[PDB]
Amino acid sequence: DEELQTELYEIKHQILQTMGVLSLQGSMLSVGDKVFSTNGQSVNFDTIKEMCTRAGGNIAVPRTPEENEAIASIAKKYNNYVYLGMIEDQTPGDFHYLDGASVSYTNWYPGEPRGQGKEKCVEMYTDGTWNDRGCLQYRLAVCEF
Amino acid sequence: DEELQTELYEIKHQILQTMGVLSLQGSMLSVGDKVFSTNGQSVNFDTIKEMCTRAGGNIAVPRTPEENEAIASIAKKYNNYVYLGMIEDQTPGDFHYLDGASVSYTNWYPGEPRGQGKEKCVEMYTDGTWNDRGCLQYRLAVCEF
Amino acid sequence: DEELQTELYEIKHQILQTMGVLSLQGSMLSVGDKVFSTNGQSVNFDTIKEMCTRAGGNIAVPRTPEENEAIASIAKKYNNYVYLGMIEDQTPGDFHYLDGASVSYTNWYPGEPRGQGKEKCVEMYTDGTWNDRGCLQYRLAVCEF
Ligand SMILES: OC[C@H]1O[C@H](O)[C@@H](O)[C@@H](O)[C@@H]1O
Ligand SMILES: OC[C@H]1O[C@H](O)[C@@H](O)[C@@H](O)[C@@H]1O
Ligand SMILES: OC[C@H]1O[C@H](O)[C@@H](O)[C@@H](O)[C@@H]1O
Ligand SMILES: [Ca+2]
Ligand SMILES: [Ca+2]
Ligand SMILES: [Ca+2]
Ligand code: NA
Ligand code: NA
Ligand code: NA
Repeated sequence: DEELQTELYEIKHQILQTMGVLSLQGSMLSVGDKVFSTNGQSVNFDTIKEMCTRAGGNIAVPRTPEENEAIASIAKKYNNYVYLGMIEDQTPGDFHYLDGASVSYTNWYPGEPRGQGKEKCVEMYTDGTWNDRGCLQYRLAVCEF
Repeated sequence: DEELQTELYEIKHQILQTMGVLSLQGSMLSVGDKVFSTNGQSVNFDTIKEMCTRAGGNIAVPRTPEENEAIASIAKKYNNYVYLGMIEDQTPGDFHYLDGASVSYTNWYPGEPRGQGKEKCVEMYTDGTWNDRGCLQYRLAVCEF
Repeated sequence: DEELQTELYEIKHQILQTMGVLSLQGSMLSVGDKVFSTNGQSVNFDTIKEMCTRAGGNIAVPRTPEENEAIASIAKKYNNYVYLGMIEDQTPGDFHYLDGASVSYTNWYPGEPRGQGKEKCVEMYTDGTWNDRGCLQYRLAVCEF
């Protein structure tokens, strides 16, 4: 319908406005079709997953250098490491996304991972590099939508 | 159209993202299809209605236990009673929503209401129970959209 | 489709909810189909344009008295002048929007503009009136979407 087109125009405009306000005020970061945001809290891995899922999203995980840089900027902004959305396989050294798929893009800090299976989780340093670590530390909660 | 379907997908995704960010940061609470939010201000009944209507919403009113609990959490978060969207009928003891319909769900604190017609408004204690009270007190402004 | 209509209803409702929350909390101001918002930062003209464009919007510019009043309220809220989206033509005294079109609506403070071509930018005083000024001062960044 000619009216359907105009209705969609207004809808898209309003979305742009709301997303623009959130972006301008630093409430969220947009990279491609992914949106990253934090509540500023520092809690453990399980708690982060819960906070994100409750908000309708998921604990963040970078799959491209650009996405990695975005999360890194948030970690730097709050000066704290960030737990990423991935866990170690049965075979130490190998990690998978929470959906089970094997991790593709990686940005390990030189020498990592080397937890020998004792560090199932992955944290991001403020410079963007990763380190396998235990899952009970308090880390900045960053979600992706 | 095949293009209409994809366009709608993106629109729905963006809405999820914006709602997710607002939710994650505690800017609003979602219960079913209703959204509750506050500006943190404590003013009287008439002022609250104005603030909500100006924002495109209405002074909040719970119609289910779950909705009641949501508003109660906000009242507890700011440690202040909340005026609800309802007023006393001509017949003391009977209350109606601002649209005129008789109140169905209620959660009166034991013994309430007992203002004998001198307390036309309804405030929510931080534990979620209600009390009929005058409309000139300063209460947390909670709106529903 | 009957389903397309219902899907659109929900979409429009959600947008109203998100816009309502942003409005209630003072994150943005809505005037007609235009949305104004600020990140609270005070920087020069070029920096403001960049901040706005990066957020998906543009440095604000009022085209009606109502739009002017909205921006003025933000300037007053933060107690700081606001750079507007317009620059002086080659012919001193004449200004155009950043798209090149000649400025229509104006609200110059009595006597302005009188920079004689040395003040290419336009700033808004907290009372809403304008003054042509250099573009290197630090002014409140207000964007429109
Ligand atoms: O605290 C654990 C942490 O300590 C150091 O940073 C390194 O040995 C890391 O590989 C290890 O994960
Ligand atoms: O301040 C008025 C308020 O006082 C007490 O809380 C009770 O008597 C309530 O029923 C009444 O509404
Ligand atoms: O600082 C420059 C500024 O000074 C005064 O406010 C007036 O002369 C203005 O016209 C001029 O733009
Ligand atoms: Ca390690
Ligand atoms: Ca009472
Ligand atoms: Ca001047
Ligand atoms: Na390990
Ligand atoms: Na009463
Ligand atoms: Na000039």
